[PDB]
Amino acid sequence: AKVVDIRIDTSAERKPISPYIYGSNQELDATVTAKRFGGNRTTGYNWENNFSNAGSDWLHYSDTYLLEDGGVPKGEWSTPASVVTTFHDKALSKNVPYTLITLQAAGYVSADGNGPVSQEETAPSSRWKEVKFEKGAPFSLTPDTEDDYVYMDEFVNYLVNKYGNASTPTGIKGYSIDNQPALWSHTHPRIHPDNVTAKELIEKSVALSKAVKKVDPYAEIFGPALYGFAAYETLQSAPDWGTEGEGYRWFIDYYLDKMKKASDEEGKRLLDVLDVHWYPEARGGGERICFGADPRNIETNKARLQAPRTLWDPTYIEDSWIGQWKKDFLPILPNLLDSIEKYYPGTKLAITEYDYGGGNHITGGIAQADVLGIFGKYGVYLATFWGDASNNYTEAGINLYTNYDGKGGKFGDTSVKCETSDIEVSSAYASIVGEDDSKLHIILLNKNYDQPTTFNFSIDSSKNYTIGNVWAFDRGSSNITQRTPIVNIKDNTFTYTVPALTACHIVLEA
Ligand SMILES: OC[C@H]1O[C@@H](O[C@H]2[C@H](O)[C@@H](O)[C@H](O[C@H]3[C@H](O)[C@@H](O)[C@H](O[C@H]4[C@H](O)[C@@H](O)[C@H](O[C@H]5[C@H](O)[C@@H](O)[C@H](O[C@H]6[C@H](O)[C@@H](O)[C@H](O[C@H]7[C@H](O)[C@@H](O)[C@H](O[C@H]8[C@H](O)[C@@H](O)[C@H](O)O[C@@H]8CO)O[C@@H]7CO)O[C@@H]6CO)O[C@@H]5CO)O[C@@H]4CO)O[C@@H]3CO)O[C@@H]2CO)[C@H](O)[C@@H](O)[C@@H]1O
Ligand SMILES: [Ca+2]
Ligand SMILES: [Cl-]
Ligand SMILES: [Zn+2]
Repeated sequence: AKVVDIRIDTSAERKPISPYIYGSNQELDATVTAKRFGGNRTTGYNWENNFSNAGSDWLHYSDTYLLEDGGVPKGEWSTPASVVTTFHDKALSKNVPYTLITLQAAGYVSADGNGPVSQEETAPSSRWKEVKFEKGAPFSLTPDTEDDYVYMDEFVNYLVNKYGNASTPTGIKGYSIDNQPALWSHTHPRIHPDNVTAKELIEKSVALSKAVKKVDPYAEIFGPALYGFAAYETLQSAPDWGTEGEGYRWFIDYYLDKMKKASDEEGKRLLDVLDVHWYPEARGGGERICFGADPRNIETNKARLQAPRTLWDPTYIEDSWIGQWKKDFLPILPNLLDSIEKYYPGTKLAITEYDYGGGNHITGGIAQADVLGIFGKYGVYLATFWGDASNNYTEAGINLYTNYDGKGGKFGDTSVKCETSDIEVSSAYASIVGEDDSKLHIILLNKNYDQPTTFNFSIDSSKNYTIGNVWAFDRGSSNITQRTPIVNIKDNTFTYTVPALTACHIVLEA
């Protein structure tokens, strides 16, 4: 019999949970609170004609994938930024509060959709148009597809026009400075063959932020969208990190420091959100927990259930080069947040890309649930998952927070102290709505693989809870079903045993 005590103090550690941590990049069979238009294809995207390059993902084709994959109407395929408007209309039509858009920064964008771009056609060539941030002239809601340029600030304008600015309801709140620059020369060699440098990146960002913050002072700028650890530390061995990184624990500090400095010189904040991508290197059972990992492998599934700990748990060492050789930077969330504090306070933090694998397995769903619990508890501002609708259990973890009863029910927005006696076998997050603890929401995850877990809840609230309804999903179905309610609460205390590998959302009320 595995017994664990859960302790909650509805009046301690009260912190708001950003509503934007529950987002996605792809369209999911779930309720998400933010949609991001980013990733490899977005780097060479041309708003004037909607053409883009698959880069190395696929023979360097310039084509209409984004119009196809986006579900755009062939009528609009020629309409400027149709791809992005279609993207935002769909978003708005689902009452999704936040739309992040990626702006082109690598330097060039598809001039056509004629297909393959020969190495000989490496930019600049007739296959591309040169991207420029500021137009230095009057914008036109009818861009000139014939010139040799594409203006980013004019791009925002076309948008801020159609939807109003970032302060308006229907407006687009965020803009990202491209996608994974440290990998530009790997993913888009036909656009930026040389390895981006620390100076170049900082320089282009500042340029782009200003260009944009003059078309919409209220818009939020995300950056740099680093693909993974290597870019966090040295911008993937940037050619000038040796000189630039002088006296910097890692590139993250450097970026935050220079963006800050630049912001002081400009007289206004240029960096709104530090944006990084996080794909667990956490290994188990021979393979990595994500990127095509086999759910038959019980050892990897078990490694996945513990992987989330790397985000906050200072006592957890995952099996990976990062756990093995990067302990000075783990847990990663505290370190990233810790860095924001030293070189640019007030700066938000977003994990615009992440996937813990097992998307169609119970553990994929518990990990996702646990990850979402961590983002809210540590102040993450926005998070958009990467993966499609086949990930039924991942979609399950998200709904546990955004729509657990199928009718719009959701986790509270104010996190409260909530401790577990055994973090290895379980996880628990608790919240209330605003400053009112009349209803205490609790996410309770039983990581015990094949044996049940009994939980002893002792809550310290101003209210007396007499009932506790339950919703949950498990190895039985990725569908969240209501369960028998808790009714024997004595002085805000009860015992609830939960089946193996189960994720539930409890809701207590007086
Ligand atoms: O096909 C359908 C349509 O597709 C369309 O295009 C799609 C794509 O299909 C879709 O995938 C894409 O979605 C993308 C998204 O757009 C991207 O944002 C991103 O994709 C990225 C990944 O994020 C990225 O990870 C991946 O490659 C990574 C890889 O994942 C990493 O694992 C790897 O990391 C390396 C690391 O660099 C290396 O250094 C490390 O080993 C070192 C370690 O770094 C070092 O520190 C350590 O040092 C120790 C040392 O070991 C020790 O001895 C000594 O004593 O101490 C020192 C420390 O002091 O040593 C170790 C070695 O021991 O190893 C790791 C790997 O294990 O890096 C690579 C990159 O290089 O790349 C992709 C992009 O290519 O996410 C999504 C994909 O997941 O969306 C597209 C559309 O937008 C087409 O357009 C259509 O046409 C198609 O139809
Ligand atoms: Ca043009
Ligand atoms: Cl990067
Ligand atoms: Zn699905």
